[PDB]
Amino acid sequence: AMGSMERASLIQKAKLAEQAERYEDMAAFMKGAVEKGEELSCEERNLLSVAYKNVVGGQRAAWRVLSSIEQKSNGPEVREYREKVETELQGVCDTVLGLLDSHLIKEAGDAESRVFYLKMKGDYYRYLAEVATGDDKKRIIDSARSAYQEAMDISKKEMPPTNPIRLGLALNFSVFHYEIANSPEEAISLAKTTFDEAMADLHTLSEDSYKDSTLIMQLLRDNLTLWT
Amino acid sequence: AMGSMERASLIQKAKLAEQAERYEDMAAFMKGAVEKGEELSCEERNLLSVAYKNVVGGQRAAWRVLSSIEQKSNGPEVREYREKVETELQGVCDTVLGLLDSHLIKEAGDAESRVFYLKMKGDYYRYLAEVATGDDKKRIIDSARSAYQEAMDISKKEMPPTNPIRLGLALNFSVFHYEIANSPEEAISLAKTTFDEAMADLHTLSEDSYKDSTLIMQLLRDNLTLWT
Amino acid sequence: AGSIPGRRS
Amino acid sequence: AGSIPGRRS
Ligand SMILES: *Cc1ccc(-n2c(Cl)nc3cc(OC)ccc32)cc1
Ligand SMILES: *Cc1ccc(-n2c(Cl)nc3cc(OC)ccc32)cc1
Ligand SMILES: [Cl-]
Ligand SMILES: [Cl-]
Repeated sequence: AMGSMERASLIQKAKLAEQAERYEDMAAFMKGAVEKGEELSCEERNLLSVAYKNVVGGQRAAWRVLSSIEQKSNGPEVREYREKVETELQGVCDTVLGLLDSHLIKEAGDAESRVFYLKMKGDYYRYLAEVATGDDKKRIIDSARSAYQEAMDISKKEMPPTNPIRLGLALNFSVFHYEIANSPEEAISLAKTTFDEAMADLHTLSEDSYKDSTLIMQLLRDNLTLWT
Repeated sequence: AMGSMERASLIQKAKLAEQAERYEDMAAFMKGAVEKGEELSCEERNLLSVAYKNVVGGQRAAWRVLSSIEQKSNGPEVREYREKVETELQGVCDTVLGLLDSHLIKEAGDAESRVFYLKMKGDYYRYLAEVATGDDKKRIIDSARSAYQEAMDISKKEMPPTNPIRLGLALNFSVFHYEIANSPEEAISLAKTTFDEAMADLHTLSEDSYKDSTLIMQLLRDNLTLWT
Repeated sequence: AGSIPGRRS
Repeated sequence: AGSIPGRRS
């Protein structure tokens, strides 16, 4: 759809759309930018992730409202509308996963890009798992786990324990364990170990990096407070 | 688009969409309900208005962000994107005005329905005027004024001065005078007279009606505080 | 200057 | 339980 627009113009419009809180537009601009076929810089990866996380975040909030009403009712209208929203959400997740598979991940060789994209792949399978029912859920859950695990293996080998991508990956994988995989003890252990290893590495950081790492570390602490 | 769905189902889904904060869906459901050809009840008129006010409210906020960036810059991208949002906003306003013209207003005989729809017609021409440039602006402005004026004439003859529709019409017409017509003195006079006549009629109201009328009266006061 | 906030109900 | 709030920047 965006084939006639310059890559640089799509990126510029994605930034404008973010300022205007037009996240569907932002995601469409960034999809067009990915489909130009070039790798994405760090800033461009952030734009792609922010766009789709906002789009799917709105869909997830709406799905939860409708699912709650539907369960409180158990006419066809609530189920029909929940199903409509669910299909839209699944379509957005499939689109993101398609961009990762064609061809962002296979061209991502540096740890920062490859870990970032694999974390995204885990996240979007996780969002699919939130609405999945049955044995379909099982394979979707394994797909999320496998993506997160590969990202974790790379991040432990290639990034310091305070790296914000490494920290956010561990945070989200811990949420996967707690909320999706029914493994609260694994979630707690991962969050604790991540927090403790980051704490021990803070002395190496500049003031600005310290602010970034400690902010995410507090998110790990917030989850541990809720879980224990 | 909604021709195969029952009127009652469209109404039910509009209420669900409001709960899920899915305002574009809400507006599409209510457009389908209007296009069934039956008149709308009081509650249904509120659903129609809430849906479109949220949709166009998001567009207006985005247009203002982009217009501010565009003026601060004076490549083509900011103008192109502002124009895209502007065309979308104009399309939504045209859709609402089309529903009012085919055929909500012509079938609205009671004061409460006719005043409501004419106020809507003034509002959507006002939103068109906010983005219009030149002599196009002049005819659009006159269309807003004419709709508001007919609504005002009916409301003064047929509703008590505390009626919430009458009060909200006067509030919005005063904003039209202040922000669109460059008539701040008319805006102030209308807001003051409306507030004073409502105050003098509050003694007739029940507790619940008193709460409704005084809430809108405070909005009139808030504008007067800002304008004087 | 505020118009009617008709975004709820 | 909160995941990364990656809705800004
Ligand atoms: C998945 C994910 C992980 C981390 C971040 N994140 C946050 Cl929050 N703050 C950051 C600061 C950075 O500076 C280099 C990098 C990444 C950051 C977002 C998303
Ligand atoms: C255009 C417009 C005018 C008034 C209202 N409004 C508000 Cl705000 N609160 C209301 C309470 C009512 O109870 C009967 C009716 C209308 C009300 C909304 C929009
Ligand atoms: Cl335990
Ligand atoms: Cl004066």
